[PDB]
Amino acid sequence: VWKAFSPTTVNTGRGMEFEGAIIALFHLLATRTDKVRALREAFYRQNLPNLMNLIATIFVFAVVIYFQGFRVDLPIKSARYRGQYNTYPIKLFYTSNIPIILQSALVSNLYVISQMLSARFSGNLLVSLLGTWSDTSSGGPARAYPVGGLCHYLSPPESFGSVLEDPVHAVVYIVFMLGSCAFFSKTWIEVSGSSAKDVAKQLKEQQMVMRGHRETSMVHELNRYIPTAAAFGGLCIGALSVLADFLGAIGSGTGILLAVTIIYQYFEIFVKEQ
Amino acid sequence: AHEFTVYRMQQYDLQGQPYGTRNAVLNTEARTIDADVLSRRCVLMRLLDFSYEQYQKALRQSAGAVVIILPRAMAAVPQDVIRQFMETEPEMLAMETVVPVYFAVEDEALLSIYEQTQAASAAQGSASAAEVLLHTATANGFQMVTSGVQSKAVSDWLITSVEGRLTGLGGEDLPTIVIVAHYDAFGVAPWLSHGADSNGSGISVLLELARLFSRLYTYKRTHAAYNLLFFASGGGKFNYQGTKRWLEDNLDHTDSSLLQDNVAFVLCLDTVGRGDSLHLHVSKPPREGTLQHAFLRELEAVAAHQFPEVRFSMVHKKINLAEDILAWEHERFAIRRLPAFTLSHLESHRDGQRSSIMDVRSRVDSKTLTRNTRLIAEALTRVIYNLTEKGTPPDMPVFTEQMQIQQEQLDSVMDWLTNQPRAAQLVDKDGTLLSTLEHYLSRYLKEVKQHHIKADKRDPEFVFYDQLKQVMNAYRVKPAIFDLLLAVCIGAYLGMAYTAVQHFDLLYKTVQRLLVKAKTQ
Amino acid sequence: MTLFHFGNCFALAYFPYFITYKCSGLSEYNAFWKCVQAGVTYLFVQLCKMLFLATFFPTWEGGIYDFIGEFMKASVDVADLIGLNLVMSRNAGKGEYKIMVAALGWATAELIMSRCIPLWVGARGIEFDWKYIQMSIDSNISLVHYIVASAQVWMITRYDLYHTFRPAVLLLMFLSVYKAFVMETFVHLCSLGSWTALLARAVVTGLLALSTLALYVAVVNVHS
Repeated sequence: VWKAFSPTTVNTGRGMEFEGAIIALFHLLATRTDKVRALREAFYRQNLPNLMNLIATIFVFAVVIYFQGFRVDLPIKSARYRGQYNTYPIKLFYTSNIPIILQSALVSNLYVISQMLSARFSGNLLVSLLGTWSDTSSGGPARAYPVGGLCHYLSPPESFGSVLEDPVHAVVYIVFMLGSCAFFSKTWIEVSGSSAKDVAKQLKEQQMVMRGHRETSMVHELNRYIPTAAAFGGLCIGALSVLADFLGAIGSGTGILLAVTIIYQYFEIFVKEQ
Repeated sequence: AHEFTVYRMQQYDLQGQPYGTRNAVLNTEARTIDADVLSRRCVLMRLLDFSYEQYQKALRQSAGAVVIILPRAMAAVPQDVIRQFMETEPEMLAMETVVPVYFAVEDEALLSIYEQTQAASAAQGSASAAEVLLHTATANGFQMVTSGVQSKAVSDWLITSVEGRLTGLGGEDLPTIVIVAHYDAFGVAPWLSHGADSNGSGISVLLELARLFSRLYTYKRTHAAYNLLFFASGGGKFNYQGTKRWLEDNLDHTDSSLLQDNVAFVLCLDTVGRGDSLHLHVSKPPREGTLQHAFLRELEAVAAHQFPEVRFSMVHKKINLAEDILAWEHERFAIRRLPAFTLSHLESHRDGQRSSIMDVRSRVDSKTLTRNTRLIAEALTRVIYNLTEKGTPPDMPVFTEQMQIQQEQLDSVMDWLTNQPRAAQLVDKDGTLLSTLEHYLSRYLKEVKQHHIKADKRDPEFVFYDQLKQVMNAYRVKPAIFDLLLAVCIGAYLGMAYTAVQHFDLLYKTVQRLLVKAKTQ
Repeated sequence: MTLFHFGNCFALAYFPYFITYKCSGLSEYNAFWKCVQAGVTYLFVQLCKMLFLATFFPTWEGGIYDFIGEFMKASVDVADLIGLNLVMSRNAGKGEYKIMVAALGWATAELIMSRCIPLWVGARGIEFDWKYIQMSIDSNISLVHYIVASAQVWMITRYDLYHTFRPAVLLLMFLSVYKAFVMETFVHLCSLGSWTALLARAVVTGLLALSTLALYVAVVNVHS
């Protein structure tokens, strides 16, 4: 919201420019005789959040919600009481944002360690392998980018142009994100007690039994879908994150995914309590 | 809207006494003096129509502001109007006023605004109340707004004086003659205080004398046995602050031996650029046998013999210590017991010409300035070389041929001085005027030095204020009656629209009938 | 004074829309939410139009009046007709109800986006300008123009519209779409004063309204 509507003015070398994409668009349209050129500049500004980036974020947000809605409904009946039909929804994103959170936390710790090791022990081979940091003040607020080592491969490419310049880095980053998300999702189900056995135990405690199936049978049926759902959902989440990052969505692909899923799970909690 | 530059009446405090205007912010409707009620209004007056009584009337009526429109050519303005304004100007500055007073140079848009305001002000009396209401509703008001902020005191303003020296044949022990002129200008508006005659003429004479003496002192055969000190003083119009500080620095400090025991006399030049009368102002009459008396005798002899057109006389004024402001620069030297006198064409220091914005380059006559410069140079040279005792007749001019005064170089100096205002509140230490003056003096004189005086923080002798120049924006405005009439018209329009929509069915039926008839025919 | 002038301009711009809303019976139908939806559709269409112009048309650097640019803007104004058709199709009711809901919501949304901010900032200024009053009248002319355009779009979209009437409807729609471009070209060519330009816009809108009303009455009667 801040990037969309910020009224702060940043002094770009040509002129004072509003940080907020919408406010800048309105100001440029009001103040510029070339309304079409001003609009194009707002859409494709190189230094400040663009209207195109905002549209990309909205598109990603809608896509994420659409994928979030995907579920597999398993018919459950109360064994004790006749006629009560419920569905147990196995969501496509079964493991939630936690695989993203775990991957991002691990990468964050790796970056912190690498930056400390580079700052304190310059020129050691292990330090260079972990990461070399350089502060690139290319007409912008100073940003320290990892120019070598594992941290470089882990870093997201800033644009399609950078992906074209360094295809190996983009491929490695995509593979790492998808593999890590799938691995974390699988491990998370086992650690979390959300495995098919645990879900079957929860259903038995709730006296919910699948029609025609014993409680033991329920474990087998759940075990068919839950591992596949977890791994495929983690892969899909990683792919969506990569696509949003390449599209340059405001707030980051990971951030947008996290926000959408967290909001959805809060809404579900709110509805359930209500 | 129309934006034009306005020059505010100066604000300063001297010896704790407030002078000038205290307010710099205006947000009021423009009106002419003809309007019955000027309260909280910007009063527009032309210089041609300006009168002191009408200005007092506006102050008495608590006008929101006064704006005085100056004709673009000061020379064009009639000399009687200028004389009257010059006479009123000291009284206006002396009187402290809360109401801000601004000066604007005439512009065609400003004149059109002034005429429209005058017509609007006049129309109110001449017509019946219904006609007045209609005229007011259709009339365009003008709102005058100043872009500037409220004025503030300048705590650390520095006044800078420039000194230069020529050593005589015999060294520093020789008697020293000091020639002093204050370079600062003063007037109701500092930005308009060119001060061409006061004291640009005096500065021009001082510089020409410096050139002539420097040339004489270059050659051993013409080298005199006197020390000459040329002093361009700052803040002359503010009680000679710069001269006072320079005297304190030279006399209190034992190292500056030149002034303590060797000062033959001080010649102050003030307003020597105009007139055929020349007056020598002396705090005490020179005693016979003193060098100051010798100079007086030489000046009188040269004036009588070489320049009979010039009427020379000596004016004696006793120093009044009670008065906050010294009448003449020489009084400051006399307080320190140095023999000093001021040469001026003005009969009295109180003449409005001495402290007026109307003192412009066109007022100064180049021929008169050249003649006065020649008379001063001849008298000084005659004293320095004791020509009269040597038997040189008074009629013979020393400054002929190679040493002739250069009227083009005097005109150029006068033009340079008058190109920019030289008010003390505008003359910064790093200003072009000071740097050029120092370079020019340095060319002809040795040991050129700058002396800087700052007002005391505990007891400031002078305080200056900012916001002397501002941009004033005249916005077109309509009176509230017009808005009320427009609201009534809008209400009637809405009523008509409501009735038209309510009766639209009649229109629809009429169209249906007309279309049926057209089909039938 | 500045507040009084702003209030007068706001009242002149806003009250005609309220009067039309109450008199047309839309309030009886609880159409307010439908009008809000129409305004949202207007906002979406105007954003798409701006995006289309920026993506497809570079700004001409010629100092002389941009005849091509104004013609292109008028050509893009067809999107407004498409949006009005979408709103009417989305809204169920009698043809008059659909036309009035679409026109009122579209005109109100334009008024809010294009004139309220200029009225708020400019009309509260110290300087009095007739332009704010002219703009307030222009909003009422726009409202009538949108009513005419919505009626024309409804007539063309009628399945039962006779082929003889169809060319007349298409011509009237063409004139309505190009009216802004024609008026700007005419005002530039004749150096017309702002009051004369406003009067000419009012006259052209009135003539379009009268012709559209006559055609609408003929089409309805031919089926009655």
